[PDB]
Amino acid sequence: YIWPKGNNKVRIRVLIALGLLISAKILNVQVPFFFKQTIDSMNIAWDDPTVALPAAIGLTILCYGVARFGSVLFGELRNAVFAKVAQNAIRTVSLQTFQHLMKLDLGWHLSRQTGGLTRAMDRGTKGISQVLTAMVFHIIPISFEISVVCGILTYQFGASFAAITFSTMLLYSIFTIKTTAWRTHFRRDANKADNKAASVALDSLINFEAVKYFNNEKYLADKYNGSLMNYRDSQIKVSQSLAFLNSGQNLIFTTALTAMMYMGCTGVIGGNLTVGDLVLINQLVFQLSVPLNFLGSVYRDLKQSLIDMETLFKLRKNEVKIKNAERPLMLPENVPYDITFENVTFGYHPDRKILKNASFTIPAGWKTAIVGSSGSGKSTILKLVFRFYDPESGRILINGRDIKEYDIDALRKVIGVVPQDTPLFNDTIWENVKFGRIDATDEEVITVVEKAQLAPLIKKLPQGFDTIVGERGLMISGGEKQRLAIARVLLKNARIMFFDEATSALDTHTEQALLRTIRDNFTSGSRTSVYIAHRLRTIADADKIIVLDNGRVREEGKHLELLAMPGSLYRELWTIQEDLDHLENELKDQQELWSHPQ
Amino acid sequence: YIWPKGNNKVRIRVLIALGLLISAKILNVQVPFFFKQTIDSMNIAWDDPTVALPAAIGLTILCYGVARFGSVLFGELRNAVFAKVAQNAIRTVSLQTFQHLMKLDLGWHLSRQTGGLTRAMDRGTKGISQVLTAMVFHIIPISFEISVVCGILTYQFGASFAAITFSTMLLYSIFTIKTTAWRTHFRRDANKADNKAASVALDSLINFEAVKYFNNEKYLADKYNGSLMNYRDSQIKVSQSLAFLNSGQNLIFTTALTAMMYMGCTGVIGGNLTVGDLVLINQLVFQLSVPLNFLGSVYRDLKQSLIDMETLFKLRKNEVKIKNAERPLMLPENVPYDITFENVTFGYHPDRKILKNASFTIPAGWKTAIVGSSGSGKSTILKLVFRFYDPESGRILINGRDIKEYDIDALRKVIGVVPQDTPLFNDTIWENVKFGRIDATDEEVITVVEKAQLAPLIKKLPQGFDTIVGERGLMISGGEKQRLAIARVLLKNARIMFFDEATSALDTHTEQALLRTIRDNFTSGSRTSVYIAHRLRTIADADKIIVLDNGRVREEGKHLELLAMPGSLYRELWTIQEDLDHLENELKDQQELWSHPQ
Repeated sequence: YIWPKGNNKVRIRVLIALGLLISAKILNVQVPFFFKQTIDSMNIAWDDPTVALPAAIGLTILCYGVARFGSVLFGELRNAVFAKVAQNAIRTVSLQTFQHLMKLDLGWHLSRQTGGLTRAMDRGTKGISQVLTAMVFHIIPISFEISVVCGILTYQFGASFAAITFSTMLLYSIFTIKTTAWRTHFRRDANKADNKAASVALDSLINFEAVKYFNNEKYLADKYNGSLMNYRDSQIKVSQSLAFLNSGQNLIFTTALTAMMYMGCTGVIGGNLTVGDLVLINQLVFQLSVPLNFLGSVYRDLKQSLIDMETLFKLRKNEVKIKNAERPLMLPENVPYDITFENVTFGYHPDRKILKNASFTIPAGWKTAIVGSSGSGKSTILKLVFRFYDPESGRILINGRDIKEYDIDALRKVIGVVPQDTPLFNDTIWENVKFGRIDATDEEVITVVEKAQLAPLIKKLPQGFDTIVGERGLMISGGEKQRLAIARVLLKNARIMFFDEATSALDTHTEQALLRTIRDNFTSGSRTSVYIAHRLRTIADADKIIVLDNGRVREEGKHLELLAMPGSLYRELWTIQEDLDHLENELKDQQELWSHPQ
Repeated sequence: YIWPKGNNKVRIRVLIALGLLISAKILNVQVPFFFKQTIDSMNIAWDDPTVALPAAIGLTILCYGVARFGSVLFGELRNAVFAKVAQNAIRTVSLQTFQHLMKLDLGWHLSRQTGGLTRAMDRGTKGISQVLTAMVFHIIPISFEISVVCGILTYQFGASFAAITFSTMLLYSIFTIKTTAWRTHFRRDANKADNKAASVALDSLINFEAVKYFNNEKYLADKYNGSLMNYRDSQIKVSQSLAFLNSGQNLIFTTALTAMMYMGCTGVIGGNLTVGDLVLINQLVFQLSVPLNFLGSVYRDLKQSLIDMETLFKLRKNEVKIKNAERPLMLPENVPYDITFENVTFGYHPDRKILKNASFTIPAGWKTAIVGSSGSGKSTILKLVFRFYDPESGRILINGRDIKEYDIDALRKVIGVVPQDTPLFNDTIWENVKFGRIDATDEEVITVVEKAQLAPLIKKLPQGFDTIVGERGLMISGGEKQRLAIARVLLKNARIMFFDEATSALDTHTEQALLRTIRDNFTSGSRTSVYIAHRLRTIADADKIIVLDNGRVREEGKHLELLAMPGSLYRELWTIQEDLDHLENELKDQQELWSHPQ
């Protein structure tokens, strides 16, 4: 909570805002004095009606002006000065939450709904410019002015007046709040009908044929009219409820101001009060109603913004599960890397073990394929090598060392990944290809697009390298996506390379073309390649194939050797998989015959 | 142009509001007088300081209160009274918009983005409560009070003052408006970056793995910060630029009131003005400052809300392309209907013909099947018979009469459709089944749910018949949906019946089970059934099969007769379709093998 103060005392400015806050209200309570004095200083002789105005009193009316203006200006300056404090505290919190969100472990990110975080770390900031704006633009200034106005009234007119001014505020408070909290249970019913009516309109626009296919039209028309009427009947109980707040509020003040003018006019009989003391006590108390209007819709907002600010704080509460230990290693500089699994048992969720006591090696410089049908758990190899997770039993070594003892950032730096479905950031294509290595020369980004065979996309594309792709942009093919991924990892130039089902591009012709550019760019050049696939035909040129079944290692060999091995599972998969490809292609040919006229 | 007056004595409320408006500004301009009188009628002898207060002025201060409060009250009463007129004007436009949109033609609905119509008739309604709230709650009342104050000033103080009041307003307007247009290009740059930072935060959360698989994180953290700093720096240049409006606005009034205190005090030298006329010319002029803060944030709304209201009105401008003619027919009473196509040529987009000079007969009481491979134009038969579109050439008759000559609603009322994809309204199932015929007894809906074999869905559903189905509810299967559709058309009980690809239920077992329920409910019962199908196997019991190819009628006969006819297209299609069914079920068995471990 709070803690805008610690070090970096450039936020001394908070005093200046606080100071400017005082020196704007002081200037306010002083405005009616200049009105009183300017009125009494004109209640005199004037027997010469051609006399000029005493500059001694032309001054008092210049002072009135420059104190009225002084009050607003020193207040508006309080705001913009403190705005530098508010917007800064958010920019600092919004970053620190962002950075910590990405220090969190992957399991966390997959448990948490992303929207509930996008709402949290957005409505969490807006809940801060509502607790400080409440405090500084409203609470303190109206709390001070009440002190000073009731103080001044006490000394210069007696507690007779003070007791009722302060009372007037307290009644205005516990009426405004208690009436406004009574009317939020009205807007919450009002837009409710708006929504009801909204869907009936939308259902009738989406299901336009369906309503046409049946009678209706009239049926849905006054189905609407109903929801439309229930909204009117609710929107009226807003405008009406507003009057009763707006009118009740004026009554509380208007009697306070009417009863005091009276009280004032009795002290004019008793010679205790001048006639300017009437303008004084009226115009003095009236200055307390203006900022009382705002601080009425709040209260609840304060309640809301109090927790939404708390939720946003909890985000940084969440601790980091995958940490590297004391004295972490970087290690080996200029060697090829090998990966090895020692009795690795792992799963997400303790009831379902996925990798069961698996042991194998991914030798250095080789293209090793890890295959298996469903449930094999080849599906989890990368996550473990990349230390997104840690294995329940057994351990995982790179070059004889458990990756746990490695600098979790150093480790991840030497692994490049071409994922099954590549993600597009909402940016330019160029900035997506560049996403692989930030410090890349402009040409590096060009070559790498050429090598990937990505050129024909930028040529087909009107707006070229600067085009916007992404969830909110121009969707490109799976082929062009996977192609971009090849580009990215080419820039990253990692030593260990994963192709995690890189070609489940749901069309045969594209996988075909894709595998070729993969074999051109990633051929045994002292990089250690791991291909995770389920279509065996696409990894048959692998130096080593490790077949998993139900989470355990069943066979290991080369393609021709594995097929020839009697009673192997590899040949069983190969056979099914093959029959499948024949079938689905026999099927596609026949869909064609029935695709066109004859 | 917005029509608050027409042929309904709801316009008395419009008079009352204007009146309540008048008598609210009148009650206001009297507020400074009763203050003046309480000032002058207390500037007297009082040589006796124990005297009671003269009731002749006890009335003068009561008049002050009950004229202050009366001013607000009659103003708040003006609001809630006119809200009834505003809220009625929306409810009327939303309904007529809705009704007319459904007189619109099917192609129209398919070119228009449906959300953008939902936005149109939303931002168009909200664009009325912003042009009506402007006029009645701000523009008119502040212009009347300007006049009355300028009238009063000239009458009781001379045009010297009036010349500065009206000018102060004229200055205040042509400042506020001209200043605010300079600063909206600041808040439009604030949320611009907020949106950029919005995507950077979201992208770093959707693609959390992608950013992890690469270097970055730091790169994406300050890619955020840039937009965060660009927002800070912008929201500050909003807060600053706001103080300058609030201050420039106070300057305009404070000099206006300070110079009037001068001008006021020189008329006190000349013995023309009392000391209470200082409060009068002050407080009366000042009371024009209160609502001027509001009439500033407007103006721009007026421009937006002017066109958003115009775009919404264009919706009723849109002409009805398929209209029924002068003196339309209803006709044939208690006969079965036959449909006949004569030289019908039709397409969407005139250059690309779908149905080409097709003529055939769908005889009455028979089951007629219209089959053909892709491009056949069987896809357009329903749409033409239902008069969603009109054919370019040729005509379509029901019982010898051109369907164009029928009352388009009488026509459609005798056709029931079981479509390929059934839609769900956001309501209960019961209300979705009842949607077929509205005035159906609750029991009819039961029999129809039973006959359709819908019972087991409602038993399986938690909340029974009252369960909420739909896009924002509980989704049901392709099977159950088509099952619902049969229920619907059963309640409608139309004399012509269409099954437009009813059974492309992407599973074998379901097409089968459905096809049975159809054959039990719909067997030649002097209802003429048209089956549009591509699985010929599912219409072999048809009385007539009409085979179309490339938009023209190629063969017509019964099943056995068509297969046996030499060189027929029917046998060809039958053959392709068999092999296809063989393939896709062979493919299903084989995919099963690769779904589970081995």
